[PDB]
Amino acid sequence: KHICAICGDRSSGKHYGVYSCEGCKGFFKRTVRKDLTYTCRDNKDCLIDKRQRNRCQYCRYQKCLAMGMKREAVQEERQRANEDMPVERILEAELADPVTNICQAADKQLFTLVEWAKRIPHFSELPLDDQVILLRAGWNELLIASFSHRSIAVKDGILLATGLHVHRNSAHSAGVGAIFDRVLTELVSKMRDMQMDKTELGCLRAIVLFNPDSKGLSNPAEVEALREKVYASLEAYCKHKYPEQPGRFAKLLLRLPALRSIGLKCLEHLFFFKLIGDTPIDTFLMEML
Amino acid sequence: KILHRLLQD
Amino acid sequence: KILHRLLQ
Amino acid sequence: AIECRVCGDKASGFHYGVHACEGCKGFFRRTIRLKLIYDRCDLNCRIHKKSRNKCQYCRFQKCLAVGMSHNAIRFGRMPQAEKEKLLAEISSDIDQLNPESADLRALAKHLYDSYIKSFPLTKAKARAILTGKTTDKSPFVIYDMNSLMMGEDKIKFEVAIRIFQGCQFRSVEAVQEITEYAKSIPGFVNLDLNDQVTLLKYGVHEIIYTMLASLMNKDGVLISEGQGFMTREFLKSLRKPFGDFMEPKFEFAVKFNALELDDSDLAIFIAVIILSGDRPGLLNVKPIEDIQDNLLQALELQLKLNHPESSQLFAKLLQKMTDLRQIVTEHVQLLQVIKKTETDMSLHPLLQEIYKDLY
DNA sequence: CTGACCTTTGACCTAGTTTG
DNA sequence: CAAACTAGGTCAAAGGTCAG
Ligand SMILES: O=C(Nc1ccc(Oc2ncccn2)cc1C(=O)O)c1ccc(Cl)cc1Cl
Ligand SMILES: CC1=C(\C=C/C(C)=C\C=C\C(C)=C\C(=O)O)C(C)(C)CCC1
Ligand SMILES: [Zn+2]
Ligand SMILES: [Zn+2]
Ligand SMILES: [Zn+2]
Ligand SMILES: [Zn+2]
Repeated sequence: KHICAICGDRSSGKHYGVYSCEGCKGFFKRTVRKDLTYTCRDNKDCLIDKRQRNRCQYCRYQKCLAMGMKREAVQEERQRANEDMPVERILEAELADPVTNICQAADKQLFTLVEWAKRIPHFSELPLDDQVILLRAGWNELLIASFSHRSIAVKDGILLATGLHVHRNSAHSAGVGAIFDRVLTELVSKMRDMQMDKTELGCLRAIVLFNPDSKGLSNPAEVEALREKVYASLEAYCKHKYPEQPGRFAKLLLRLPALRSIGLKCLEHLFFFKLIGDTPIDTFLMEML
Repeated sequence: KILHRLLQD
Repeated sequence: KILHRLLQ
Repeated sequence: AIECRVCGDKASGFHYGVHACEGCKGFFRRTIRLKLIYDRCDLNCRIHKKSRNKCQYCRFQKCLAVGMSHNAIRFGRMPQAEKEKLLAEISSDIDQLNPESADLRALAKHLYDSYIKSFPLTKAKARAILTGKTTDKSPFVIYDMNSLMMGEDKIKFEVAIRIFQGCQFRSVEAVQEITEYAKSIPGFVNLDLNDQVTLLKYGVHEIIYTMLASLMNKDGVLISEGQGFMTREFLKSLRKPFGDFMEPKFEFAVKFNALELDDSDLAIFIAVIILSGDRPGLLNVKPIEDIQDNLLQALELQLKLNHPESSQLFAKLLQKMTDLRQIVTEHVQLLQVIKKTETDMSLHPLLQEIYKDLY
């Protein structure tokens, strides 16, 4: 004895939390099931009538939300070795004015990386399109993780692969002593006091590589999938290589936040030194930015 | 480019 | 510092 | 209390020779009291609460597998509900809960309980409301600028700036609720007060989102103890700067929820966030790391069993942590550019406290 | 895509079963 | 018999199918 709170038709009862017609009921259902995303051509003010309800999907679904049509009430459609990521291979691939000093290195290592990447299992097999999207996203983090590890021995600085230290006071001079020190204690201080296994550093950089959230993926799943493997291979590698350290896998993953945080605050400076024209930069770097 | 190029093989 | 008033 | 032998969720009793859910019950009867024949299936469809109505042939199969039988309808009232009250099966309570795999199961419980008291609206009441499988009045919805007009919600004690402020409030309100929960973490009230604070100064943020992702869903967020519901579209349509504030959060929300964690877990995970030894400006760290390890050990177990089926969830869950930083650090970047090209910050002191000099 | 028409689910209530 | 429980039954609300 009711009417659809959305358009006016004869509601056949309550559907997903409101009185409504088979029409609106079923429309709300597919939008949810399929995860469609509508848009309004005109100005999100389209009237929803028993006659012109199919006039605009965006404004229609939006009214459903207004009359409180709970999307969560819609149910799921009623149908349907640990070395799949050879830890070995990973380790193998893993074997291959200061602001300028830095940059001159970044570039050198920017070409190397690709080699490292192509040498990571499954990676290459991915759609060339995705291979780019991927490298574009984490190159920042990737590079920091590497040199951050190489600097385990040094005292108050970092190495660049081309054998040139860069101690604290020196970065402070360039006016980057903070982000710098952050690198020193949120990464180096940590990795060192943990004797970070190269293989482990291998897996981490790989997990960083396989970021399924990067925008523009021909298939996120494939990537989530790939990363999840490394979670296994790496979990196993730890289960074995370090039986006395229960939560090593955990404390090893908890390195990632610090890395992203710093990585972000790093592109901060880059874009800045760039536009400013501050010191010379190289072609590959410019491409990334 | 510089990357797409290098990632062409 | 305001937090102090909460944990203390 | 007791789980269902077939699909898993809470069982309504011992039915047809086995403890099963009301759903699995009716299924079993409808089946044989009509001698039905569902299409075959070579796929050993694992039947689970979430996706149980996917395949009948398998749901019926598991039924029989666990004992569903009309030759066991054991009517009436139960004699020694204690022989079976041996903690259902004390075959773990004293056999599986060890060596120290019982403190973990106790710490979880401790945290969970402490969690229940500190936070008024858990995720359970939230998901209850959202799915309608509740009992209270449907939430009023704020979808228009008009719907807003009709907007009065009891927040404990321009238009965009008005909404944002509402946020401010709850944020503060929760920076408190969280504070308490912290005190309740084993060994927290101990560590150097200087660090204790530092750990909240940073923890709060990351905790909020987490919290605020139970109140959230693809289409909107819950407001005022969950009595109100604001659409993700309304918020997305505010004045230049303000229209984006809430998006990142919704984004994180969708991804995080895919995990399907329950309060039993957010209680442990929430803790794992505060007690972190990688915060900037910490003094004595060994003792912090010290606890975190324990909790983590707790958490992994918690999951491993609470969510048996899923895989790497634990590794995955931890992952989100790198995602929460990404937000906080960025979210702040906005707070900068905002205070700049805008007056009437009208920022609450407590927040002013925790925002001043972060990442 | 839509929605009219039609089949399952399963939260809850009736009638009947064992204890104690 | 009161207390403590469970097959069955029921009907709103879900789900699904397939002309149009
Ligand atoms: O942003 C939040 N809440 C709100 C935001 C806007 C709002 O809207 C509003 N604001 C000002 C005036 C009218 N309406 C109400 C709330 C609420 O929790 O009630 C929030 C913050 C932290 C946490 Cl833990 C949870 C929420 Cl729901
Ligand atoms: C690290 C760092 C910076 C530079 C750029 C980034 C993000 C990475 C460089 C990597 C290198 C140089 C790697 C290698 O040698 O392999 C800036 C100038 C902002 C300040 C100090 C910290
Ligand atoms: Zn309708
Ligand atoms: Zn429209
Ligand atoms: Zn069941
Ligand atoms: Zn099946």
